[PDB]
Amino acid sequence: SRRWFHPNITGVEAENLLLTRGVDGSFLARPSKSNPGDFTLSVRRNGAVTHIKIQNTGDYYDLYGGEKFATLAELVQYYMEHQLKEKNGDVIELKYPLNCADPTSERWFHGHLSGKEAEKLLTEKGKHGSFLVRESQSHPGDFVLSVRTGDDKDGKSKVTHVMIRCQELKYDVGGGERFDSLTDLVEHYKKNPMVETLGTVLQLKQPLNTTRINAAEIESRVRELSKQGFWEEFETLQQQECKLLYSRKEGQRQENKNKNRYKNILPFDHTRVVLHDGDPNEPVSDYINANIIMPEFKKSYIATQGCLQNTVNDFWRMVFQENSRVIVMTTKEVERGKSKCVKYWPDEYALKEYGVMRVRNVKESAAHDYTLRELKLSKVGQGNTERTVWQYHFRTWPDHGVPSDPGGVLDFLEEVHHKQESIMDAGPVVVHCSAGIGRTGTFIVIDILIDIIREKGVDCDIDVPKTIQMVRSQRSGMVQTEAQYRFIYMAVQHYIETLQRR
Ligand SMILES: N[C@@H]1C[C@H]2CC[C@@H](C1)N2c1cnc2c(-c3cccc(Cl)c3Cl)c[nH]c2c1
Repeated sequence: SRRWFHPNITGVEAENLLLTRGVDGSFLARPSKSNPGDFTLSVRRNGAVTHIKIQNTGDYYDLYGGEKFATLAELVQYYMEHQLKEKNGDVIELKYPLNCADPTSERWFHGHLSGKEAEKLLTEKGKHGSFLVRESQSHPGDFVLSVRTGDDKDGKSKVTHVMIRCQELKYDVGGGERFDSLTDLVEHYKKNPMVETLGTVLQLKQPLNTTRINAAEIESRVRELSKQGFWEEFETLQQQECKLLYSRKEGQRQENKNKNRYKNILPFDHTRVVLHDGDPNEPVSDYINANIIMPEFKKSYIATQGCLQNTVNDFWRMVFQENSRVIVMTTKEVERGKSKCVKYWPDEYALKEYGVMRVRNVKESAAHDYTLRELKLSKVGQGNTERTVWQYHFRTWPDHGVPSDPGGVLDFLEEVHHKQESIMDAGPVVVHCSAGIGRTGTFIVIDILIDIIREKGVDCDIDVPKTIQMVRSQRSGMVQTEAQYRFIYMAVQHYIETLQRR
């Protein structure tokens, strides 16, 4: 599904792969592994190889001479069904993904790991059908598939080790088919499980979970990941984004095209915020580029983009309808001279109408990292509909990368949390600006994780990539970069430490 991404290939290796194993229309994507959030799309055309840069500074994937995308999988899906051009404007066709054989980004691949370590991990964390593949230590170059089976409710469970031989670049389990990569082998024995002579089915149901940690042991995990293990954990997460190609048909409708900041960054249909009670004289009045984010799908969120001038009225309709009482903005109005979050609220002490909605800005309060605006929102003609909406505008996030210290983000989220908790029956917290996926995804995930710790204490389990994958199933590409990924771990660590300091 995403075998076209090669995490460990060089540019020359990419050319040699396309020229020797590809044809015209063959393509792959790869990182620039030194430089953060640089990728290359390498494409064979007329017997030569073109390299197209994709940049991600934290907000979206920006394909040079193309469009902006929420994930590389959504990028590849878009051009494999459509549009891509060179500097000189010639069409570059993405026809044939050139598949990677490298197992390092697979959830089940542990690399160097002994049989006793694999048994201990499968014993402590595994259940029936949990498996992993590890390098062989007795027969170098070969591999071992280790699988737990049993009763998950004293000998009722066991671990089986199946030897995987590598013989001339192909892989086998001692007989039958010979596979071009470990992934093909694992996929085959996932669909067609091995059976032991005496009948046990070696069911490959789920990879062994290695990312769930006790929150108390965050500092140790961050230490191991900083030896660089954050990269591999992040790329293993990125590999699974091909499971999240959910439909975005509503956002693609002609009537909704100009309601999106970027034409291809769109809300999933199954989680989009549907706007009711619109003008009956607008044919399509139900659409905003926003998704409900419900953790492990009390506190929920709406993740959305910065307004366009023609969606400000819809944004207020959304806040009103959903009963939201707290807004987080993740960008300044302008960064690098470019509009990142258009002003949609009145000046301090002023009152404005935004279609059927009326907003008063009661008071602004400046703090070091943010500005708070106390807004009163009501429906025109209906005085008794008024409610206070507290807008927390984060203003110190750097123009590129992530904050060097998570303290400001954490203090801000602590205040936002208490505000939300103080208001009976407050609806979801709105988090937005830019495309509403990078910084927005980062703030939401931190907030989710820190809320578990706040209620359960240091002695509770957290799983950073599993949480992110759960949020990415509700809006495309929530958490854009490895720098934001590492920043989430750092924020959880700093939160745990400040709570041990008190
Ligand atoms: N290649 C390896 C990278 C390290 C080291 C061993 C193992 C595999 N390990 C790992 C395992 N699992 C994940 C996940 C993940 C966890 C829950 C749900 C989903 Cl969908 C995902 Cl992708 C993200 N990163 C991981 C890294």
